[PDB]
Amino acid sequence: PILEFLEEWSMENLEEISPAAIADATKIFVNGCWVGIHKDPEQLMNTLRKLRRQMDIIVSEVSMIRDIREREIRIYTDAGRICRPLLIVEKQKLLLKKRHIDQLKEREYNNYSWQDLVASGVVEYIDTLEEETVMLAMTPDDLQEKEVAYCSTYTHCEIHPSMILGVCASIIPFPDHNQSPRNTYQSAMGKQAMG
Amino acid sequence: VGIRFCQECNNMLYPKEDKENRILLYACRNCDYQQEADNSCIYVNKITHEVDELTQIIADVSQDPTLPRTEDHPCQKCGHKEAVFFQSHSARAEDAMRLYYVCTAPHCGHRWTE
Amino acid sequence: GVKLLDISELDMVGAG
Amino acid sequence: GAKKSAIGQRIVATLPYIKQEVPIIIVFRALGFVSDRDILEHIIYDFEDPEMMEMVKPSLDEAFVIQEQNVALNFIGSRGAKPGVTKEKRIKYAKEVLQKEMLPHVGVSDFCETKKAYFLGYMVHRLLLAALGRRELDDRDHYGNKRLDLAGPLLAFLFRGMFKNLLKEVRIYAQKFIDRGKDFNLELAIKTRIIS
Amino acid sequence: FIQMSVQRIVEDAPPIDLQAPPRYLLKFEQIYLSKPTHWERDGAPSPMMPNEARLRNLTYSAPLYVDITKTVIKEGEEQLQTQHQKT
Amino acid sequence: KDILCRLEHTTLRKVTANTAIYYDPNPQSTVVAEDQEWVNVYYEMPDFDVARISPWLLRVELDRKHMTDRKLTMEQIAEKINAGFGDDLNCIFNDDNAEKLVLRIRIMNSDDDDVFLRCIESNMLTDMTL
Amino acid sequence: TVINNWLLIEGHTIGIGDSIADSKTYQDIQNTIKKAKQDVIEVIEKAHNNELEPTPGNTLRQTFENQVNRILNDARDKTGSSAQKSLSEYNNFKSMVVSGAKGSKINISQVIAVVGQQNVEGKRIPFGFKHRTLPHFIKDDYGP
Ligand SMILES: [Zn+2]
Ligand SMILES: [Zn+2]
Repeated sequence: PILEFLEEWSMENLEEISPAAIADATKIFVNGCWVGIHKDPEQLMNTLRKLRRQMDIIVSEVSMIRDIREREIRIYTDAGRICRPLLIVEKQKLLLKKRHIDQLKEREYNNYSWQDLVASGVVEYIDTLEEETVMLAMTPDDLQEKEVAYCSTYTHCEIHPSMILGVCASIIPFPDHNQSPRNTYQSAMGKQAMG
Repeated sequence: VGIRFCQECNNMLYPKEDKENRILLYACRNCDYQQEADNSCIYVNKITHEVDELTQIIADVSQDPTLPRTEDHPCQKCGHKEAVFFQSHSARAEDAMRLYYVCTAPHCGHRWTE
Repeated sequence: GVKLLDISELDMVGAG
Repeated sequence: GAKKSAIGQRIVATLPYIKQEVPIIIVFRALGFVSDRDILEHIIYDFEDPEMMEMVKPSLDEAFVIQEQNVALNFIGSRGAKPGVTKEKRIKYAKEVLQKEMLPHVGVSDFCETKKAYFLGYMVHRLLLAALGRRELDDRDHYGNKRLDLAGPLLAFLFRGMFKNLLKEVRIYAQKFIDRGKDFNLELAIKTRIIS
Repeated sequence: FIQMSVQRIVEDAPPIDLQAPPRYLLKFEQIYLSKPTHWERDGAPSPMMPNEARLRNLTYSAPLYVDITKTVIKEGEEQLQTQHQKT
Repeated sequence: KDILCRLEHTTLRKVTANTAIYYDPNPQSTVVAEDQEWVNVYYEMPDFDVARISPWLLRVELDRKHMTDRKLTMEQIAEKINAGFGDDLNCIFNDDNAEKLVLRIRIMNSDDDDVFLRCIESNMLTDMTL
Repeated sequence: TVINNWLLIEGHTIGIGDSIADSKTYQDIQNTIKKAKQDVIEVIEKAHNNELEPTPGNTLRQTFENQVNRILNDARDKTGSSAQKSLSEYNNFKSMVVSGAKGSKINISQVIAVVGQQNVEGKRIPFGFKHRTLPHFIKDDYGP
């Protein structure tokens, strides 16, 4: 479906171009296979992110990475890629609003769940490759509030930093006050604990 | 510096000397095709390589959100205050923390260094 | 896609 | 020595099922691009950049003796894991290897050769950008370059081999009965255990 | 893996064709999975619950079936095509 | 620092900015206008050019910075080259008056003709020691 | 035997109060950290304007790294010294350190004042991402 959509758009297939046009255009890869080229990469990436965030032809786990410096758009769809959900940020504002929180408070007897959050285009799955092209806010409460500017262009925001931890390291109370080798030692001993 | 190709097989023209006239000719091998070589320079290599990065910088990096933006330096082609600044971060752009600057204004991909 | 079969459509050929 | 670097450092390519690295331009001519301009058009996209040209000069010079697709195919076939005793077998084997083993994700049909050529050009182009220091060397442990085979892909990996074994087994059974001139029952042909 | 990859692995496998004489062809088309089932000493299917598998040292597995189309050509410009369902 | 420079290995490539193989068939003339001046300063007296010098030219630029840092001067590099290659290479050098430290090299007038100079360049840049 | 039995009368512990410094000490540590960050920004600005000159024997990256590394090291040890001066005589960390029974002065400084620079293979944290240590920073950021 990705190839069909790009063919529907102005992506020029490699078979139908002279090599003279490759220098000033952006190469398009799909699962590492160079499909074709495209001459306006920015609006293309905007369209692809729009389709993914709406759960259109592009599914959520598909990852689009734009290397601007090298003029490449690599789209990945295969399995084995790791990703995680990040809240989408637009004009230094979360797309998450109080209405979504109210709907999630009545998660029961409303049939509003995480999948509707993804479908609403508020949270999206970002993989470690696409993280290189992401400017991420640690917490919305301060990192994107107006002040002496550090970065005024945030693309995503973490849900909670504590989710970087695994399973056995997340039962540590106050792990950020410990020496890290002892966090590791507890991550083993919790596996070894009786219960 | 110049690279030239044949007109019948489009293979690489190798420089050659006609000593009968003491003239340089960019001749095609395996095609007996010859041209008047007028570049008069057959090899060069910039071992110093102070090559410009503003040539290598692509203006589309103005669209990058992860890059730093500043108002300290307005553009010199449109006067736009905002500009994106970064380093070469490349070999033969040898070790130097200097900043190259790109005008953030669309349709003005002006590059400079301070 | 792979079809599912119910246990009543499994003939007793595995015993024969 | 004295003349090895006089031409300069060049680009070689090692392919699957070949016991010897082959020059890259030989591979391009084997794909069916004999004109140097046609090859460099797939390799270098900005012809106004002399540095890339000077990078690719000695690679062209090494492969200059070969100037035809059939000659390059014979060159590749002579260096194969099981070289053809005759030129026809060498060219056929090299053609099969380039058809099926060299960059199969690009394609396996012959008409994808152009795509393969472009991809191979891109590969060497990336190498040049590493040699000229215009792009950073990719980091092996950068986790974005990793994939995790879970129960799904792993069980698929096993099931492919086991299904191959099952089909080979039923082939042997059916051919046992066919060479004997009689018909075979399909149920007895299947050794279930080969999967189970 | 179950829903998609098994079907694709069987389908993209090469068709078998053999000769000594009559030509034979075989083709796998469609795949079926029952639920995890246990066959007793008499051979009676019953739904195997996983706890029984834990206790009795069984394997919590489900049987796999495939429709096999055999097309035999007896070098007379005829093709007899018989389809064994749920093999 | 003088002794440090005396023992630390310096090769030709360390002090060179760039090179270029020109053709320049008439050695009285130069393809580079700035070259012609001091080339004429070395060509009022014939120096192994009465017979036909090889009609190739290998022109190298030496970094003023590294030349001053290593306490190197124009003449002793030419002495080292002539020692390494005898009179097989006729070597001329610009007078030390500007940062453009130019050294011209040609094959002897008793003399591949062209890529042999490329071999000589690839040799001298790395293995030759100043 | 004798000292272990006298310790039942004396007794020895370690608690949160032994890791707490007065408000003045925290203000001093924060002022030291602010000064260190400000002069690191000064060094970065000198480097960006090509005003920083390389030392003999080191490239410009090495010169910059040496400058910022010594800056953060002196900041860390100054903060640790100030925290050590804030220790009371009843402070159990100091009791266990001066006796040599366990720990070191660096441990007290890390617990009280500043954990300090984190190093990988003897260098600051490298750019794993594209010119970044994490996605939460901007590219080409050499701050502490
Ligand atoms: Zn020709
Ligand atoms: Zn501008």
